[PDB]
Amino acid sequence: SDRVKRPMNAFMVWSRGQRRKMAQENPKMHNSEISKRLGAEWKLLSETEKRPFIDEAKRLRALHMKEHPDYKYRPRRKTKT
Repeated sequence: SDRVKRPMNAFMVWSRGQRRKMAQENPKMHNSEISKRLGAEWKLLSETEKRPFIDEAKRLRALHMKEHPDYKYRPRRKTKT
């Protein structure tokens, strides 16, 4: 499994994050029905839920740093080969 995890604005974040957390916690929702739910829930979005869009994104970026950094071609030698 090498599917990458990039930071994005609220809409995508809630789509990916909710799909992840809900699919694991309530297994039988994990497909198009989730997609239908989230779209509907988005239209009825309450401002209190606005903030976790951004916070969930912060965790997604944390998932990104859990992977190897952008460490590039060593100058001559690298003590982390």
